[PDB]
Amino acid sequence: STGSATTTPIDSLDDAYITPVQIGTPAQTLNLDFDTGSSDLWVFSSETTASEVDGQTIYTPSKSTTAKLLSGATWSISYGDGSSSSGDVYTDTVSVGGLTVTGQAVESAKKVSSSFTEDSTIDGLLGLAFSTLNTVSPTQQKTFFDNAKASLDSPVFTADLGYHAPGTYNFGFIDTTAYTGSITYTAVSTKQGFWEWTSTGYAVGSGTFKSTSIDGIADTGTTLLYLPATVVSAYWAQVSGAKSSSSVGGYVFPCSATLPSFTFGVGSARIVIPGDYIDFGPISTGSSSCFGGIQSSAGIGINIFGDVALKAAFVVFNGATTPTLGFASK
Repeated sequence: STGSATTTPIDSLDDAYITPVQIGTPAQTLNLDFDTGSSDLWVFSSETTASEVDGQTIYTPSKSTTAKLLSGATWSISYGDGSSSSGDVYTDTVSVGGLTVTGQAVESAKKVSSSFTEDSTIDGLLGLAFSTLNTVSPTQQKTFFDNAKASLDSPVFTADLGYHAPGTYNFGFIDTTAYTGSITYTAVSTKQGFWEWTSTGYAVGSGTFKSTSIDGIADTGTTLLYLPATVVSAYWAQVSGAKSSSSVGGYVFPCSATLPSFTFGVGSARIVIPGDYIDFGPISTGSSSCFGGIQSSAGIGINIFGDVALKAAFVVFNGATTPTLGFASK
């Protein structure tokens, strides 16, 4: 089997991406944030604290003839960006772009933090990291991909995020028309439950490539690119007026700037992030100071190849016995 779903930026700056997901019988379609950095599929629901729902589409398991309460099971997750949610668990039928899993753990939110409530466009998350990170207790649950893998033509999914445009998540096959050149595959460590790999270095604009190992995770659920402070300082040094603002919480730059590109290495290959991909617009409405899309990972504890990086590539998440990652230009 295979699946193919369109993923769409939630706003004009690609602050995140939503992908429609069919849950239950009859189908309830929710727009979820596909997150290769976590491993819980959770949704706003009829169980969510009413004041914490503001515009989201909710899952109502009582209206699904295939929904079953997973007895005793609860979940609670906290994300690196400080957001959180928690609740109980159903199993139900979940389909993504034609690909159907029965008995998928659908984690129903009873509580969500304010950033979720305030995001009317995201109805939940669909985790695509390794199931070892799943928070369901006392019985850990499998991700959608883990459940689907055996049935897929090939045990893979691919992320093709667009810049200021829709893209695609494919399950079970590699669309050889969606990229240019070849896919370069690189080793993955699953020891932290992430799609963790080692970039072979970087370049700023038209500068020389710096060969240096950068360990990090491929994370569709993080918006920006988080790299070591040395790397990030080298990038923003090339933008006149750019500075790190502790009050804003990262590198800011004059909105009048033309940003240089940023290249990262995958083995001997090179993915080029265009400078425009690194502009996340004014820090506040009307400001001429713009927020940068490349930020320091210092104090996160891990480097994160988020959407800023991934959207410059066609990314293969190869879930074979020994997982790997593939990157192609597109």
